[PDB]
Amino acid sequence: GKTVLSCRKGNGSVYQVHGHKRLGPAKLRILDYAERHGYMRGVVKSIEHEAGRGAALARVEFRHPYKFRRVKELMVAPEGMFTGQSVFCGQKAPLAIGNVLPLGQITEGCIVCNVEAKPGDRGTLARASGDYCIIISHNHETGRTRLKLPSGQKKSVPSTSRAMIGIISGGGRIEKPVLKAGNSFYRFRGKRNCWPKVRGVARNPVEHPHGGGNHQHIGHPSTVSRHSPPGQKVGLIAARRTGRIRGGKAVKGAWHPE
Amino acid sequence: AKRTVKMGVMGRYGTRYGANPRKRAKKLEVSQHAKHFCSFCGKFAFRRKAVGIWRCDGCSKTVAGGAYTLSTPNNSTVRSTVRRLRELA
RNA sequence: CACCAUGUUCAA
RNA sequence: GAUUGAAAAUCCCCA
RNA sequence: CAGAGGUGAAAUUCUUAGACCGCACCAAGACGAACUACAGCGAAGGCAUUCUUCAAGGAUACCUUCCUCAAUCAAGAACCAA
RNA sequence: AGUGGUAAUGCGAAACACUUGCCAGGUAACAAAUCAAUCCUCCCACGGUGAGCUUUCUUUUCACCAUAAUCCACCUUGGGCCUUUUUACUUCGCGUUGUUCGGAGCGGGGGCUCAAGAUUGAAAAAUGCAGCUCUGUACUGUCAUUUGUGAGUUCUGCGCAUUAAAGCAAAAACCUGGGGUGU
RNA sequence: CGACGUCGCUUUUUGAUCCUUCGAUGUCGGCUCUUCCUAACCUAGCGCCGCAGAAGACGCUAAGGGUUGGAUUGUUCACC
RNA sequence: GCACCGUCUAGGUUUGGGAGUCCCCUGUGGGUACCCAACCGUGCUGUAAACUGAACCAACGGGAUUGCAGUUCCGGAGUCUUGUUUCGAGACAUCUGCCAGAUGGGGAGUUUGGCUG
RNA sequence: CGGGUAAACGGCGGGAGUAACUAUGACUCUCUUAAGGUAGCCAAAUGCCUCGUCUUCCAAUUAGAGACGCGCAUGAAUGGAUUAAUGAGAUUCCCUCUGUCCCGAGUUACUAUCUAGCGAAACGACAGUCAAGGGAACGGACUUGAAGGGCUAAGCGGGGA
RNA sequence: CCCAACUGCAGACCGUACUCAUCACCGCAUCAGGUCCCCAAGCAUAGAAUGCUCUGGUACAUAGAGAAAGGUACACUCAGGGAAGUCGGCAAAAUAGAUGCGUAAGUUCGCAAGAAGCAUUGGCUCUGAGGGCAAACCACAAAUUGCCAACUCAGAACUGCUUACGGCGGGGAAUCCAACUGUAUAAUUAAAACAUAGGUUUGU
RNA sequence: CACGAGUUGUUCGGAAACUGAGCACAACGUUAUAUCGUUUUGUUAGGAAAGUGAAGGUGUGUCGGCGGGACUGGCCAUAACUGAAAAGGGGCAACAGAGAACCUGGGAUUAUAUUCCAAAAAGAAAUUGCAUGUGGGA
RNA sequence: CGGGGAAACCCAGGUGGAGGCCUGUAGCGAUGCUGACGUGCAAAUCGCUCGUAUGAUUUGGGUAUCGGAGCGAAAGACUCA
Ligand SMILES: NC[C@@H]1O[C@H](O[C@H]2[C@@H](O)[C@H](O[C@@H]3[C@@H](O)[C@H](N)C[C@H](N)[C@H]3O[C@H]3O[C@H](CO)[C@@H](O)[C@H](O)[C@H]3N)O[C@@H]2CO)[C@H](N)[C@@H](O)[C@@H]1O
Ligand SMILES: NC[C@@H]1O[C@H](O[C@H]2[C@@H](O)[C@H](O[C@@H]3[C@@H](O)[C@H](N)C[C@H](N)[C@H]3O[C@H]3O[C@H](CO)[C@@H](O)[C@H](O)[C@H]3N)O[C@@H]2CO)[C@H](N)[C@@H](O)[C@@H]1O
Ligand SMILES: [K+]
Ligand SMILES: [K+]
Ligand SMILES: [K+]
Ligand SMILES: [K+]
Ligand SMILES: [K+]
Ligand SMILES: [K+]
Ligand SMILES: [K+]
Ligand SMILES: [K+]
Ligand SMILES: [K+]
Ligand SMILES: [Mg+2]
Ligand SMILES: [Mg+2]
Ligand SMILES: [Mg+2]
Ligand SMILES: [Mg+2]
Ligand SMILES: [Mg+2]
Ligand SMILES: [Mg+2]
Ligand SMILES: [Mg+2]
Ligand SMILES: [Mg+2]
Ligand SMILES: [Mg+2]
Ligand SMILES: [Mg+2]
Ligand SMILES: [Mg+2]
Ligand SMILES: [Mg+2]
Ligand SMILES: [Mg+2]
Ligand SMILES: [Mg+2]
Ligand SMILES: [Mg+2]
Ligand SMILES: [Mg+2]
Ligand SMILES: [Mg+2]
Ligand SMILES: [Mg+2]
Ligand SMILES: [Mg+2]
Ligand SMILES: [Mg+2]
Ligand SMILES: [Mg+2]
Ligand SMILES: [Mg+2]
Ligand SMILES: [Mg+2]
Ligand SMILES: [Mg+2]
Ligand SMILES: [Mg+2]
Ligand SMILES: [Mg+2]
Ligand SMILES: [Mg+2]
Ligand SMILES: [Mg+2]
Ligand SMILES: [Mg+2]
Ligand SMILES: [Mg+2]
Ligand SMILES: [Mg+2]
Ligand SMILES: [Mg+2]
Ligand SMILES: [Mg+2]
Ligand SMILES: [Mg+2]
Ligand SMILES: [Mg+2]
Ligand SMILES: [Mg+2]
Ligand SMILES: [Mg+2]
Ligand SMILES: [Mg+2]
Ligand SMILES: [Mg+2]
Ligand SMILES: [Mg+2]
Ligand SMILES: [Mg+2]
Ligand SMILES: [Mg+2]
Ligand SMILES: [Mg+2]
Ligand SMILES: [Mg+2]
Ligand SMILES: [Mg+2]
Ligand SMILES: [Mg+2]
Ligand SMILES: [Mg+2]
Ligand SMILES: [Mg+2]
Ligand SMILES: [Mg+2]
Ligand SMILES: [Mg+2]
Ligand SMILES: [Mg+2]
Ligand SMILES: [Mg+2]
Ligand SMILES: [Mg+2]
Ligand SMILES: [Mg+2]
Ligand SMILES: [Mg+2]
Ligand SMILES: [Mg+2]
Ligand SMILES: [Mg+2]
Ligand SMILES: [Mg+2]
Ligand SMILES: [Mg+2]
Ligand SMILES: [Mg+2]
Ligand SMILES: [Mg+2]
Ligand SMILES: [Mg+2]
Ligand SMILES: [Mg+2]
Ligand SMILES: [Mg+2]
Ligand SMILES: [Mg+2]
Ligand SMILES: [Mg+2]
Ligand SMILES: [Mg+2]
Ligand SMILES: [Mg+2]
Ligand SMILES: [Mg+2]
Ligand SMILES: [Mg+2]
Ligand SMILES: [Mg+2]
Ligand SMILES: [Mg+2]
Ligand SMILES: [Mg+2]
Ligand SMILES: [Mg+2]
Ligand SMILES: [Mg+2]
Ligand SMILES: [Mg+2]
Ligand SMILES: [Mg+2]
Ligand SMILES: [Mg+2]
Ligand SMILES: [Mg+2]
Ligand SMILES: [Mg+2]
Ligand SMILES: [Mg+2]
Ligand code: NA
Ligand code: NA
Ligand code: NA
Ligand code: NA
Ligand code: NA
Ligand code: NA
Ligand code: NA
Ligand code: NA
Ligand code: NA
Ligand code: NA
Ligand code: NA
Ligand SMILES: [Zn+2]
Repeated sequence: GKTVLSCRKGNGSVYQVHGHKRLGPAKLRILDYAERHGYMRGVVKSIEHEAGRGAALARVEFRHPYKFRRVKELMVAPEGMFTGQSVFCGQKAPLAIGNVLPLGQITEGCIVCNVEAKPGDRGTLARASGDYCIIISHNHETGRTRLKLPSGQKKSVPSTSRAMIGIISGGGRIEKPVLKAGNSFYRFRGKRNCWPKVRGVARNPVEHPHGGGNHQHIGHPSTVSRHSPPGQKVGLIAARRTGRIRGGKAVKGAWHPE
Repeated sequence: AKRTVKMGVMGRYGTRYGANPRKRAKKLEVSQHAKHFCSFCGKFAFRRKAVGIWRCDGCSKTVAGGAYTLSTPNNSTVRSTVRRLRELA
């Protein structure tokens, strides 16, 4: 046999990110002394689009806390961010859309985005267009905050981890039918080399477990074990269930009783 | 005079892609190409310049909101909630 | 509150 | 013929 | 701790891997009991916890205004439980 | 140790000078279609020089009629802006071929500025080309010495500028300012 | 014409066999074209009949000459 | 047991004490309204709806060598370190090696009788 | 061992009787599965029988179309059915058109053909007229007969298995 | 020491011929194959279609003689019939531009559609229409007066055809398959295969 | 085939001297063995990779100002003691991207020319680097 | 810009220039003749004809990914006949 396509992509090569024309990683500003004790006020200078990202990006200009210069951070703009808006970031920042506050300072039931999974990680959750997290509750005894992630899972994080008030801009993108293969071609131009997609049954058996046969068919069950080696782990990986879901979509992902 | 009975802007696609996919795309396409009210400057001059990016031809303000409309209903709900929670504090 | 289905055609 | 008020029905190639 | 459920009687079902039952909670989606009436409101369909709000609507009151501006209606329009 | 203009913004012979201590912007730096379109090309009229044809026609046919950079001085078109008048939109006006615009300042008057040209000279006839004259010279005197509301042409007007779930490289180098120095 | 039986011929069918060919003999049908065979369809003669005539059956000598156009099917074949 | 290491504060509230409105003309310019203690607070000069200003290379005040300029330091800009850059986790695995097992056509090697009209 | 899961792989029955002519079987009995093929669709690019049967198309149709369904062995994201537009895709008929054909004829350029110059390859046991006979069962050599004067040019595809 | 207008001196290194192809590169070769960029005239015409032409380039690609059969062709024609040929309309024929009229079933309302069909077209001599430019607070037929460029369309009379360059769709009624545009076995398979948007499921 | 000749640049192309998709020296780690890996998401390496230098103190020279060529507050250059500030090593990769100061005329060739032309350079320019003098300031 | 209408809205003329839209060059391909050639011009070419030709478009240079591996809109295609 030969290496399966899913294994080949792990080598990198021609399947890596088309990072040219991207503006750079989008993040909150560094959790410095000013954020931990007071606040830093910035100004939104531009709202920009980056190839491969549905959400709009905001360039926010701050003064350097220690030097005579400016910083010009780049963040994922929440819905409603506008040029000239004042962005407040810190412990003492007021509760308003676009401001960055510690989670412990944000009232329960609020809608947040750009949530730090770890304090100081500069935003790792609720970043894709139209997504948000919901603050469930605060637990001061352990200093944790419970959140509802966009996928539906509930996650506890330290209350010093920051979040941005609002929802990610650009929501509703997936509601418009593509209607053309060419539009998908342009969609994936800025992301990576992963389109078009050839079905495994259309390939030959040398390069895919589903290949071959005098009829186009998978001759074995497509649910494969979690422990299957690469090259054999294709199809529905470790599926707890299959078939059309009826009577309610359960929350996907791993089960965390905590 | 009217040039199409019901297709409207989708008539550039001819007979392709199906009626229902055309209808669903049309609602969002009209919205994304339409002029939207600007709360600043009080004009109907907001136009999209990229997915999620809107610039007002009147006051030149740029606002990040909505893939195909200036503001999504979820954002309106979030705006009221944040204002209410801010008053509560 | 277990289970009760049916009655050939005219005409007295 | 039995019964009936009269009847039904019933009985007495290769490639 | 040994049954529970369900029925005319049963069985499908749940249960020592602790069901049913008991207490205080938590989550989520519906619903707004009794009060509820030959009672109210609405053009009909319909409408029932509280508080804060946004436009209405009828009736009543008037020595206000006005001056026939009305009634009913093919076509046409809007609404319409499940 | 700059200076004028109500303003848009103007002024250069060397104090309007130094700024890689530092800071901030700009140039470099990118983009459809429609419509106008540059240099040049082609075609028409116009007039010279030579050549072709001329039983018969043809005030004819053909060729040519060129001005490189670098500079000086300073009417047309398009854009941005300033000042003035704003009683500019009550059952409105300006403008494009074209999907616009205006009390967040339209139109009218008068101005400032930018971008393309046009024009004036210096360069520059001393050059180039053709014809022709005379005397054996690759000799020598001399004469010729522009019009188009035509058709093309992406230079340009032209971008926060194209379909877009597509939104269209970067840097060196350079420019200007903020501060400070001069003080 | 010929049951029950019985004796043959033919190689225009299939089968049986594996002698020749696996350092290869191009494997279906049609088209085209020539020739040969006779167990004779037509054509030339001749017997015989349950041969009146007409139309036919059977048989003899004879292969000189002739033996088609089309629909469906790749078809040979089949059918119209 | 006692003492030493061991020291200070924005702001908020309430307890004691001392001690200095004026020029020019109704208006303008300049300036004064303090210090300490106790409790809370914990390092705290700015924002509580958001539409785009500017912030550097110290002013100033003290202690020594009237006012002024020099050379020093010290404040302005608190002090300290049984020490960890900070945060999160934490003696488990999200870690490291070994031993042991299960799974494992993802992959390797090999095999897949004979007689035979 | 105990649960879940088919838009996971996949799967989705047989026999007997029965209605006042006859036939047919709404109906009934019985054996049995994890479930016994539902909505649809079809002699379909899926039907062995098969050139199925009916209708239509032609003078004549193993073809085409429309129906029928005992479906050797149709069938639902192993996707079922339908489908305007689109297609160098597979099929049938009609109009137009014609040398495709009845049935062949004439013309042209370049060849072949002849010449000047130039000048190969494949192939080559030896060779090269037939009939029959035997033979390794299909001879150019052998047996017996019949032919055969020698050397050349252009063709041709019977043989040289 | 900083400037302005001059001026004086000095401005190093490598590449530079020729070719870029029906002979200079690759394909064994001066091989009808392959190979990126710039400049691109006149006429007809919608024109970078196609035909011919000034400038530039060229007659280089073995030739001569010359109606045998049979061939090849980026060559034609054929009376009467018209697919009877053939597995099969293969091949060929046919349709043809522009303008006006007219156009069925079906349909996702966009199409189907150039559906199908009918008619006109030359030459010549005229007529009409479509403009630019310039000029003496009321209202004022500059609602006329001159001069002029570049073209198009329409309508008439007369007079022709041998239907006559090039270039340029045949059409209709149905069945099967794939939605469509695309991709794809370089050198026998271009399709119904792959992709596609859409739909669903899984892991996180 | 033989012999003899031809390619002339301050401005044209490249380089000196930009970044791009990328490459991988150092550094570190790995491997029995480096002939392996990391090395642009602002960016090497547990990582001390800056030799550069603002304001100053010390001498020389060029100056403006006062007082009596020199003498002191003040300016600017020249060498030396410190010492603000600068985080992220060294390079390659575009002859179509960025960048780039020259144009015509010619009788100047058998062949090179925006490359050759010499005092009437046929000539007209542009742009560098150092200098002198003139003039204006310090 | 007109024409209807009580209203909601509808009808007609022009302007405009959209499309993995159509005809058709260059370009990029390769259907049929099962044509030519088949010791060829050619170890895949030639002719007519044909697909497409504003896009999932064609192309230069540079750069990146290979040998039980690379790459593949998937033909076991392609990785110097
Ligand atoms: N350290 C060796 C490297 O491990 C990598 O692979 C390792 C990881 O993929 C994987 O590590 C997993 C980790 O994914 C997962 N998130 C957690 C799990 N505990 C780890 O497991 C590993 O680490 C633990 C240490 O406690 C060991 O006990 C265990 O044996 C080991 N398999 O286990 C593999 C074996 O260690 C490389 N693929 C491999 O080539 C290389 O050998
Ligand atoms: N609704 C589903 C139920 O199943 C029934 O199914 C019926 C049929 O579909 C089925 O019969 C089979 C079927 O299994 C199979 N898949 C196809 C076969 N052709 C059918 O056969 C049936 O249908 C054809 C057509 O009319 C008849 O000619 C035939 O006589 C009849 N036996 O079995 C039942 C025969 O009575 C009916 N669809 C319907 O009446 C009933 O409600
Ligand atoms: K092991
Ligand atoms: K295995
Ligand atoms: K089946
Ligand atoms: K098409
Ligand atoms: K013999
Ligand atoms: K002829
Ligand atoms: K319809
Ligand atoms: K394919
Ligand atoms: K491909
Ligand atoms: Mg990458
Ligand atoms: Mg696919
Ligand atoms: Mg395949
Ligand atoms: Mg396999
Ligand atoms: Mg398979
Ligand atoms: Mg399939
Ligand atoms: Mg399948
Ligand atoms: Mg009764
Ligand atoms: Mg109640
Ligand atoms: Mg009424
Ligand atoms: Mg309902
Ligand atoms: Mg720009
Ligand atoms: Mg660029
Ligand atoms: Mg107005
Ligand atoms: Mg343009
Ligand atoms: Mg017998
Ligand atoms: Mg044998
Ligand atoms: Mg053999
Ligand atoms: Mg042999
Ligand atoms: Mg043979
Ligand atoms: Mg005989
Ligand atoms: Mg005979
Ligand atoms: Mg004979
Ligand atoms: Mg720690
Ligand atoms: Mg194996
Ligand atoms: Mg054997
Ligand atoms: Mg009976
Ligand atoms: Mg059942
Ligand atoms: Mg069937
Ligand atoms: Mg069939
Ligand atoms: Mg037929
Ligand atoms: Mg049928
Ligand atoms: Mg199913
Ligand atoms: Mg199937
Ligand atoms: Mg096709
Ligand atoms: Mg031999
Ligand atoms: Mg013989
Ligand atoms: Mg022999
Ligand atoms: Mg032969
Ligand atoms: Mg040269
Ligand atoms: Mg040269
Ligand atoms: Mg060339
Ligand atoms: Mg060649
Ligand atoms: Mg070679
Ligand atoms: Mg013309
Ligand atoms: Mg041409
Ligand atoms: Mg032409
Ligand atoms: Mg030649
Ligand atoms: Mg030749
Ligand atoms: Mg004929
Ligand atoms: Mg006919
Ligand atoms: Mg036929
Ligand atoms: Mg026939
Ligand atoms: Mg026939
Ligand atoms: Mg046939
Ligand atoms: Mg044909
Ligand atoms: Mg119709
Ligand atoms: Mg298709
Ligand atoms: Mg289909
Ligand atoms: Mg196409
Ligand atoms: Mg296609
Ligand atoms: Mg092939
Ligand atoms: Mg093929
Ligand atoms: Mg092919
Ligand atoms: Mg030589
Ligand atoms: Mg790079
Ligand atoms: Mg990296
Ligand atoms: Mg590091
Ligand atoms: Mg370089
Ligand atoms: Mg360049
Ligand atoms: Mg240069
Ligand atoms: Mg010249
Ligand atoms: Mg000359
Ligand atoms: Mg030359
Ligand atoms: Mg197209
Ligand atoms: Mg096309
Ligand atoms: Mg190519
Ligand atoms: Mg052939
Ligand atoms: Mg041949
Ligand atoms: Mg031949
Ligand atoms: Mg295969
Ligand atoms: Na199977
Ligand atoms: Na319990
Ligand atoms: Na004005
Ligand atoms: Na044999
Ligand atoms: Na006879
Ligand atoms: Na049957
Ligand atoms: Na024999
Ligand atoms: Na030589
Ligand atoms: Na010179
Ligand atoms: Na080409
Ligand atoms: Na590898
Ligand atoms: Zn606005």
